[PDB]
Formats: sequence, structure tokens, C-alpha cells
Amino acid sequence: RSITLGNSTITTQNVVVGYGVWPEYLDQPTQPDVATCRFYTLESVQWMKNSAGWWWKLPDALSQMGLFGQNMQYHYLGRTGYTIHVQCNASKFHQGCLLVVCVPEAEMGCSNLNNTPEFSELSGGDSARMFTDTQVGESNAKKVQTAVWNAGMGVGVGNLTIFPHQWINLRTNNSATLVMPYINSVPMDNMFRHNNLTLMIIPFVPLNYSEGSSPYVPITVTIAPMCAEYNGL
Amino acid sequence: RSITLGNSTITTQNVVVGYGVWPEYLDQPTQPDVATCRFYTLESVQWMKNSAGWWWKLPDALSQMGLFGQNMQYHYLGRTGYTIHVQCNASKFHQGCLLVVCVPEAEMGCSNLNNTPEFSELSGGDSARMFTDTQVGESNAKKVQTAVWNAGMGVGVGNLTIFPHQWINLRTNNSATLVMPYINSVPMDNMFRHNNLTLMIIPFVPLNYSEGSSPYVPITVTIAPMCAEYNGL
Amino acid sequence: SRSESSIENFLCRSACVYYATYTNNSKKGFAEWVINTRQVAQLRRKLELFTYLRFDLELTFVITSAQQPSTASSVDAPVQTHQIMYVPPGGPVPTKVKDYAWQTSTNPSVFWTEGNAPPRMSIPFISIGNAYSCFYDGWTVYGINTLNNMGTLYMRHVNEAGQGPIKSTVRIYFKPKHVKAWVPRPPRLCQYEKQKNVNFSPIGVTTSRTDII
Amino acid sequence: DIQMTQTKSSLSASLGDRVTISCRASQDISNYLNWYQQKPDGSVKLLIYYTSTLHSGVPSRFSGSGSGTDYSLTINSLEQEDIATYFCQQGNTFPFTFGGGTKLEIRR
Amino acid sequence: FCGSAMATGKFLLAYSPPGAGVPKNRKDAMLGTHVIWDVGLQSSCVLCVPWISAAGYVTCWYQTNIVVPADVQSSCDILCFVSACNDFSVRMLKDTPFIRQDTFYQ
Repeated sequence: RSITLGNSTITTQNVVVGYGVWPEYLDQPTQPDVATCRFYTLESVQWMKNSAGWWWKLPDALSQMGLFGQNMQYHYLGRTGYTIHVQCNASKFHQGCLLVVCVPEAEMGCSNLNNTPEFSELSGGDSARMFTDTQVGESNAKKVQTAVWNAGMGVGVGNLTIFPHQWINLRTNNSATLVMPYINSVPMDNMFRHNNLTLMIIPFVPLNYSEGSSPYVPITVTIAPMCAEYNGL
Repeated sequence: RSITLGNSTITTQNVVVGYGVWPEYLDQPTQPDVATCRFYTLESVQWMKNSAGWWWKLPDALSQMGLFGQNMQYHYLGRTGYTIHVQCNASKFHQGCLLVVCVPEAEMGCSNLNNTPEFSELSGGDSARMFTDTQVGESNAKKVQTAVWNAGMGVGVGNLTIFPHQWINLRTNNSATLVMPYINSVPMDNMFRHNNLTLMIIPFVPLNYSEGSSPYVPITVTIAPMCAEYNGL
Repeated sequence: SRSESSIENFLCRSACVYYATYTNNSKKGFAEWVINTRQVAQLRRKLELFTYLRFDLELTFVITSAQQPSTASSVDAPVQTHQIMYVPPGGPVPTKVKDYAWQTSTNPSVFWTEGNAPPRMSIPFISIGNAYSCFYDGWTVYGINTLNNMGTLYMRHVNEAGQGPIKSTVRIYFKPKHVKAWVPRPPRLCQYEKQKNVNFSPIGVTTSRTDII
Repeated sequence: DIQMTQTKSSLSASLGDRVTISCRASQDISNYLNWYQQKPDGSVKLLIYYTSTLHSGVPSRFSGSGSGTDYSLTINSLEQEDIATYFCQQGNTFPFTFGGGTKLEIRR
Repeated sequence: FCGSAMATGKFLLAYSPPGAGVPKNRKDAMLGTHVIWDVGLQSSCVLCVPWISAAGYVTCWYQTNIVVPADVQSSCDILCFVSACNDFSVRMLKDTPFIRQDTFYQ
């Protein structure tokens, strides 16, 4: 309870950690830790009744977030781990269920079968891109195919529990916590041309409430980079 | 020889240190040292025949010099020492003499007896203000009185050797080195409303040369902040 | 004979720094002095050989009276009593001879009848900083330094008088005690012009002669 | 320039009364005023070297006041030797500007 | 510095890392990593730097002018050398692009 990091403080009360490993350290690279280790809280998304899902590309959401977004421009390479806190606050009169996965190398598909989706359609800067419950037509040239039952990657959405995940059931649970290590084939990679993580939040059982209750449930995502180091002089 | 500080390197071959003390450390203040400890080299001034002198207000000359000029805006208070390297490069066919003093709290006088000099006339941003060999008239409203024989402070210019100083005689000497501690009445002060040091370079014997030699001698000033700490969270 | 040049034997002397008059029935008559060292030219030159000073303070007042021309009919007055109020830095200030700021509790006053020893009083080192500062290269208006502020003094009669006008003078004597000085400074060459700043007019270096040999 | 205006330029008062000479500037000169006295033989001397501060060697019958733009000079007990011409001179900006004269004489 | 023994000057030797831009001014070249080379003291400056297969810049700037006495020429020259500081790691041999033939030499 009441964990602090740098000059930020959140409050909590189980934790699922990666593939069983903790984020650790490795010309010569430098290690900044007072610069990055703090809780970057993104803005809240509203879970309505006819909602479908959200996704964040992970070293893209913190690309304009203060001093972590400055070291991405100055230094060429870099590796980092993350610690994601997802928590939605609803009463005991609401009902629903969420799945919070964290997909490494989630390559997505376009709506037209011959093209590839453009840069502004994969990730918005610290803003949630959202799934849909219908198809995107082939007349649109460069748009991401956002059928939620295929999860944008052409795979079954029920089989997404093979990744490090956590269920949020509003009857019994309120929060999720994921600790992700650095997963890549090279030890250091460029942070603008590669998004090696993707945080998806998909409602399997939709939100329901009676008349009088609040018609939304806000979801708050909090990301903190752990054990980051960059390559430079 | 070949001393390095951070990511800067100069080359040297005696040193006069302050009032006999070395610059040392002391809510709670933070101490940055990778940010400030590097050699900030100002641009060169040209010592001609009809030259009179130069002066630099010391926590004003580094106010736009990279990362030392950023901590002056972010943090409110701060204390620092300095290490000044002055060196002019002339041949064995030139002749002259310089005095390199470092005056703490060098309050200067206006040309009009009722006013006080304005901010752009005391110190230019990393550019040398220069003395003159004549008087400034009283018709000018807010201008610094720059008669060089009074050193701008109403005092005898021959008596300026009571401060930490060093003579540069082109017959036998080429460089100067001054190490100044923090001299103030309060332990920490604001760095925009107080210039607690002033580096003056005054030619007592003027430059002379024969025809064929170079008609200038450049003077290079190199400042490095030592043992700096700021007050903030 | 090496000890008369110490800092205690050089600066701890007495000096008349102010001289003012005030009468009783003019309803404008009371004195006022803001405590500084920059008024006289011989104490200012001695205290400006150093940059930072730190001293206690000791003041002595010499108060005399004089009978002004009244109308007639046998002026016979009792002894006179004076009030010398000291206002600390950041205190209330009187504007009239009859005011509420004379009767306040945190302004320490002395009361003195004529014909006795003069009323000495002493003031410790009051400052937020660790030393006074004779020179300030910076802004607060250029070179003011609001941190060395010693206060204000006010003087008046406490006797009401109708049969005869009486005016009085006062001479304030200034004496530093337990003096400590840092960072010496060359002695001032040009004449002093203003009180607040270091403005001057340029003068020659020394007196001249007719030949080098 | 700051125009020092003395609008009276002539005063008439008997012996032993209170006289008041006024000098008004153009803008704020901030308590920097001096009062001089020109005897009819031509000798000039300084009386009050501030708004109200007396010069040494001056009798205590003279006094001054004022603030901002308006100022004044007060002689509460007129004597025979006080019959002269009085000027006001500001010392604020460049150049120094003197005021007009003010001649005194007896009433009847 | 292949000049005279009576000439004196100063040079900056700036280095831009891969990703950073080339400095367009003397001042922001000083704000990076640099080595001030004084000619009157030493006549050779060594500058170690990585090189891997934007990739960097080794720009150089006038700090002061060349001060020279009478009857000494002012226009000087500078030579530059290159080597291998540590041991490299070369791999996957191929043929050079600088040599080709159209018919057997005879």
C-alpha cells in the first residue's frame, strides 16, 4: 500500500510477473533511473455498454510523457521493462468482465488485403485506439482491421490467455498488475521503429447496470518503466 | 596536462586558489555533478592596440550555456564555485601585459549621478562588455561609467591586486588559472537577481608589434562550475 | 606597536552620525532617523574597506533644550522628559506626534529626564542573513539589498506645555561592538555623491608632478 | 527639461510675519529640490539642500516642505536681512533647471 | 599540424553521436562532446571513436585565428590519420567492389 517512485505516489492493496522473470539490467551504455522510474498515469477511458476494447502500443504511449520522451529522441538505442497497473472503479451494483493481456510483437493487419496500415492508425500518442464490433471494408485503403473477435491479428480472441494476462471481474476483483521484462531478439533496439509490447483491454461480458446507476465505469492505466538503459556517450 | 571533465577536454602545462580555500559542498538540496562539471568555453576576444579591457558577470555568462542555464530556470536557489582558465596565444615578437582579477560583488556606477544602470548594460549574455579610455557623459541616462582608470567602481585601478588575481606578461607568461569558492552572506541565493563574481581583464601595458606580425592577439576564457548544488524537490 | 591596526581598534570608535531638532507645539515636531552607515563620509570610507561585516550596536543620545520666545508673564517650566522609540525592521511607524504607534509594546522606548546621564541603549546583530553587506551586485532597483535593515528611531517630548515654546536638539553617537570583517576591498578614490548607490564622477589617479625624474 | 515655475514672482510682507514661496515642477522630481537666496548686491548662497534639510550656518527661521510636484519655503519670522530673491533648483534629471525669481518687499 | 613552429592557434574537434544532427554553429558544437586542440602546446591530437556498420560527424571549427610573427607564412596545412583502436570483429567474407575484369588478363 502507498508505493512511491520518484515524485509520484499511487495506492494499491496479486501480481502476475512476465514469463517468470524480473526486469533486470544487462560500446558502453548508461543507466538513468531518477529520470524514468516514476508512475506515468495515462488518461481514463470510459467503459460504456456498447464498448468493444482498447489497445496501447507501449513504447509509443510514453513518447511525449515528459523526460522518458526526451531520452527517446536523444539516445539512439535502449531497452526497458514495464510495470502496468490497471484498475477500474465501479460499485457493487455494476457487472462486467475484462481481460488485460500484454502481447509481445503484436503485428496487426490492414483492412485492404494488399496494403499495410499507416502510422497514425496503429498508435495514437498517449491516447487509446479502440476496437470495433463490425468489419472495416476493403474500400478503405490504409486502416487497421478492428474486428474484436479476431483481435486485429487474425487469431482467435479466446486464445489470448496464453500471454501474461489477468482477469478483472467486477463481482470479485477490481485491479490488475503486470510486470513485463524485455523480450526481443537483439539486446538493444531503436525505440521509434519498433513497438515490442501491446496492452489490450477487451470486455468479454459487457457492462450492465440498472436505471439510476452511473452509465460509465472509468478505467485508469498507470505505467512505470523499470530498469531502463540507453546506448550513448 | 590534458585534463578532462565530462565530455570536454582542454590542455594546460601555477594556480592561484581563492582566499586560500577550495570549493566544497555544504529543506534538503540536491547535488548535480554530471550536469555542470564541464568546460564551458566562451568565444575569443581580440586584443588590439587601442584596447581598454573586458568584464564578465559570472553567473550570467553561463545563463544560456546548455544545461547549466537550464538549472538556473528550474531551481530557485543555488550555490556554486568556479575554475577559470584564461590563456592568450601570441608569438615571441609581441609584447604586452594583462591583469586578470576576479572581483566579488563588483557593484558598478552609472553615467548619470541620479540613476542606476539598466540590465543590458551590466552584462551581455555570454558576450564581453568592454571598458573605454574616455568618460561617458551625463546626458546619457542609464549607462555604465566605463572609465578604465577607475575600473567602473570608483576605485583606483592599481589597487585591484587585493583580489585573487594573476598577471599575464607576454615576455614570460601565457596563461592564468583562478579557483574561486562561494563567497556570500547567505548560504544560498537566487541566480538571476545577484551576480556575486566579476572577471575583469585589463591591459596595463598595451600590445605592440612590428609591421608584418598579426595585429591581434586572441584571448580565450574557459569556465567550469565546481561543487554546485540547488535547492528543490 | 602592532595592535592598533586590528579590526577592533580600527572600527570600534564613536561618531556623531545624525543631528536634528524638534519642538513641542508645532504639531509637526518629532525626529526620525533610519539607521544606516552611509550618511557621513569618514565612517562610510572605513566600513567600505570590507565587503561583509557583522557587529553589535551601541547608541548614545545627547539631548539639550532651548527656550523659544514666548509672549510674557513669567514662564516657569518643570524638567522635561523625552521618549526615544526604536522601531524594529517591519514595525509600525508614527506619522504625527500623537499617534497609536508610540504606545505599542514591541517598540522598545527609553524615557529620560533632563539633568542626568545621557540615555545609552544597545542593539544586537539583527539580520536574517549571517552578515551585513556593504556592497550588493544585484537587484532587490539596482543594489539595494533589503536584508541588512536595522530599523528607525523616533524622538519626541512627552510633556505638554502651553506657557512657553521649547525646542530641543539631539546628537546620535554610533559605536560598533564585536566587529568581524571579511573579504577586503580597495579604498575609495573618488568623492561620494549619493547615499544608496556607488555613483561617482571620474577623477585622476593621483596628484601630478612636472617630470618623471 | 523640467520647467520649474514660480507663479508669484513678487511677495509683499511686513516684518515679523510668515511668508510662503511656492515652486511647482513639470513632473515628479522626487524630493530633489534646493533653495538659494540672492542678495541684492549679487551674492548667492544655499539655504535648504533638500526638501527640508537646512544648510549649516543658516538661521532656523527658514523651513521647507512639499512632496511630488508642489514644494514650499517658509520664513515664519521675517527680518530685515531676509529681503532678497529666492530660486528653486531641481537636481533630478539633466540638465539642471532653475526657477524664476521671487522678490520680497515691505507691505506699506 | 604541418605548419611552422612559430604559429599558434586553437581548434575545436566536435563529435556528433549517431542520431544527433551536425552542429551549424561554433557554440552548439561546444555544447556536445569536443576536444580543444591548442597548436602552440601540442602538434598532434588523438580522438578515439566507435564506428559500426546518420552515423556521426567529426567536424572541426576555428576557435581563434592563427597568430603569426613577421616573415612567417600564415597559410598552414593539417594531415589526418585513421587506424583501429581495439580489435574489431569482422564476419561474413565477401568480394570487394573495387575490382572487376572483362576478359582474362594475358
